[PDB]
Amino acid sequence: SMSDPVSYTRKDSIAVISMDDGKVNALGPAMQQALNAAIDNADRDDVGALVITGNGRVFSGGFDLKILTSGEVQPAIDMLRGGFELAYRLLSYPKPVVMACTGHAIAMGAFLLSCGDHRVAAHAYNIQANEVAIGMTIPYAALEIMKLRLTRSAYQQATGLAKTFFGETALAAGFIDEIALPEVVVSRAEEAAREFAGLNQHAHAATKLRSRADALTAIRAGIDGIAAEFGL
Amino acid sequence: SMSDPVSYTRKDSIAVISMDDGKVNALGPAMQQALNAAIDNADRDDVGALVITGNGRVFSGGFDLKILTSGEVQPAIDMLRGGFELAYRLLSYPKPVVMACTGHAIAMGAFLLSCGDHRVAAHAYNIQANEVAIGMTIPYAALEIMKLRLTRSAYQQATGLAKTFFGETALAAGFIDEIALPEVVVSRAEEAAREFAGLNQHAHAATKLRSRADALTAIRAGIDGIAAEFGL
Amino acid sequence: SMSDPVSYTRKDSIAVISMDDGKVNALGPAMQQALNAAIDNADRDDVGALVITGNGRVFSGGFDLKILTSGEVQPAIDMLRGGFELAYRLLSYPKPVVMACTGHAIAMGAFLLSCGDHRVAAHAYNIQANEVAIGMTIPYAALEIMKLRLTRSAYQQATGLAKTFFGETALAAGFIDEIALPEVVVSRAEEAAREFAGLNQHAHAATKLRSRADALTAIRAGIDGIAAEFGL
Ligand SMILES: C[C@H](O)CC(=O)SCCNC(=O)CCNC(=O)[C@H](O)C(C)(C)COP(=O)(O)OP(=O)(O)OC[C@H]1O[C@@H](n2cnc3c(N)ncnc32)[C@H](O)[C@@H]1OP(=O)(O)O
Ligand SMILES: C[C@H](O)CC(=O)SCCNC(=O)CCNC(=O)[C@H](O)C(C)(C)COP(=O)(O)OP(=O)(O)OC[C@H]1O[C@@H](n2cnc3c(N)ncnc32)[C@H](O)[C@@H]1OP(=O)(O)O
Ligand SMILES: C[C@H](O)CC(=O)SCCNC(=O)CCNC(=O)[C@H](O)C(C)(C)COP(=O)(O)OP(=O)(O)OC[C@H]1O[C@@H](n2cnc3c(N)ncnc32)[C@H](O)[C@@H]1OP(=O)(O)O
Repeated sequence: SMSDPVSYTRKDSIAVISMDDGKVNALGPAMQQALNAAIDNADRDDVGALVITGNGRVFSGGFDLKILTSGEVQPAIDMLRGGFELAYRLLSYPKPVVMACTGHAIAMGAFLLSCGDHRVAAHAYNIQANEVAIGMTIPYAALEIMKLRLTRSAYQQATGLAKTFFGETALAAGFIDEIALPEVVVSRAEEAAREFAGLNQHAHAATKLRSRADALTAIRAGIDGIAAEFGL
Repeated sequence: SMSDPVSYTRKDSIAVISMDDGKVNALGPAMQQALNAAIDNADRDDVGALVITGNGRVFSGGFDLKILTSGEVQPAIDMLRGGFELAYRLLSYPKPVVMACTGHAIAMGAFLLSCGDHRVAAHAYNIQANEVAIGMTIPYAALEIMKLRLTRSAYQQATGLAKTFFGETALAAGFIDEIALPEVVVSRAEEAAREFAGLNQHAHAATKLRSRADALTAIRAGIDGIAAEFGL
Repeated sequence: SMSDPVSYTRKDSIAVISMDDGKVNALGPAMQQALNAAIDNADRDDVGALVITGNGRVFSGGFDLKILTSGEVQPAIDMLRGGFELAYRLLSYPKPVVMACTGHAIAMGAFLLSCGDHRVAAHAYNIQANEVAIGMTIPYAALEIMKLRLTRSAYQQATGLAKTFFGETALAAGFIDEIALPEVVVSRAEEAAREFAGLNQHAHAATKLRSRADALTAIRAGIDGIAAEFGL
């Protein structure tokens, strides 16, 4: 529900964090707080791997449009910063993170999805940075998140042309790693997480950092300079 | 024709620039001048998007071989510089640029094609940097153009091995973004351009620059140091 | 055989170097020495292109596990250094290098494979950096080798998740360039090498260096600092 938008469930060697705000899983302050608290739970439980899911309608429609279009600049910037901080937290997470993309993933929803080690979606789910289409220049933090995953040509189209990807085109582009039928997206993600929990955790954590260090530093710059994009 | 190699046609929200020198659309001085004048026209008309096409035989066979093999170094270097300047102009263009690859695109023809935001070709059209095959080391400006679009492994083969791509292999590699039947390549490119004209133009222009800044600077270096590759 | 693990055969414009230690072509000191001596032969014979093959069981199972798990640090580090030096030698080789991946390629076997200009494998052959799975953090030299060839998303999974690729997934990822049936892998590699020998050799050598300079420097750093990864 809107006031209780995240659930946390431990299943043996994994933890499953599910977003369902009863709508489109907007990544506002309350959702970010709930997600950070759920990841805190995973930290305390020292789980072997993390699964993050959306609901039956979407993975996430991205940042909360209401806060963005409210005329109040500061809450908007804090929300953006918190969202990209969460992305940074997941990208640098010391356990394997598997995303269960259970519906469309748009804008920050797509950026968030792109922070999983392994991403599972169904063929019919749209993944898109629609920012340019609706009149927003893509923040550097979001650009660097996408740049880490998208092929060179997909990165060009996804950004400048707000291109929509799905299924085989998303897989080819690097917006997802695996396609499954809608009814087994979550199950496949859990199965994958259980497998990755069998990897050596220390080598995994060290290796993923080595494979991402440059992007993490650029994302950090994008987070810290976010206000400056808007002249604040 | 050879003396009148470019046409410019405004269609509602787009402008269509067509190369047809009656042969292989060689990118010599007269062609570059005509293309720059056509883009000047688009600038004055402030169109929503640009389509650039070849003729029924090729997109372009690249730089004019006659000028290259004439024994006169300076016209050769000026032609190269002008060609890569045109590439830079298109890559940084503030409106969406759609390439209608209406036949083969070889060497500078392929480099030029790689400057469109969206590239449409038919399955049978060869796209190739044949430089290494014919005894030329690829200029840095051309390397950086390709590096921005080609997957890591395609970039290796396209350069060092002068590999030819087409259709599905070109799409996979990042030498094109869309495949269409020969008879609708131009129509599909126009349709795409009309769509992209509906994107927010300011966000598009800003975002494409952010997504290309490093490549643009490297291409600029390649242009400015072009003479130095040949010890001049 | 184990004591005579490499053969060198000149065929017209190419040389064929075949690994067969009677087992899994482990890249220990004796194998590295034999390979370097075979490449020395190719240097003296000034061949048009190089083909490197495995045996009927594998391309290579990577570094010699016995030396790695012997409790003696220095032979282990020398072996690693020599292996990555060989990789560097092949990546910077002035003639086209074609890999005939005649079976699985695991860990350094996969890193070695990734040093060919053109890589041919059969659909059933596994290619995997299994380091994270078995408890090793991937060395920087190996990371940079893979980074030069793998798509952005394949690079993430191949490293942090020790993902196994094969056939179409290897081709898509950039772990190979061509798939052939097992019985013609070597023949196809030879045919390709003969073709590449027809490229202009000077332009090939210059162009491949330009297309790899950054990676070569990073690999060199990884080689020279290899001891430092282990605090030596
Ligand atoms: C850099 C940063 O990313 C900056 C930005 O945020 S730029 C803005 C990017 N965000 C968007 O444009 C929003 C994306 N939303 C969507 O694409 C679609 O709504 C969707 C695919 C998620 C859902 O599609 P669809 O099922 O057709 O539902 P749709 O009719 O569009 O809207 C569903 C409801 O959710 C609301 N909603 C949708 N997305 C929302 C969001 N991000 N925040 C708040 N509310 C949202 C709608 O206003 C509508 O509300 P209502 O039922 O109470 O009227
Ligand atoms: C860094 C820079 O890129 C440096 C360089 O330019 S390196 C040189 C790269 N360019 C080339 O090698 C040229 C590429 N050309 C081609 O690949 C092929 O000609 C093509 C695919 C474009 C056309 O193929 P095809 O239809 O078989 O025509 P083909 O017989 O080759 O030649 C067509 C005619 O155009 C000419 N021509 C072809 N390409 C030309 C070019 N770039 N400039 C001038 N003339 C050219 C031919 O000489 C022939 O002329 P003719 O009819 O008057 O004799
Ligand atoms: C950074 C660096 O890469 C650091 C590292 O080396 S980390 C370690 C990475 N290496 C490995 O884990 C080894 C990889 N090996 C394999 O994956 C598999 O053995 C293989 C696919 C190559 C062969 O599989 P399979 O046919 O099932 O044979 P398998 O039963 O595993 O072993 C075959 C035999 O070769 C041995 N062997 C396998 N790989 C070996 C290696 N790299 N070195 C030495 N011996 C090896 C086995 O111990 C066994 O020996 P035996 O017949 O005398 O008992």
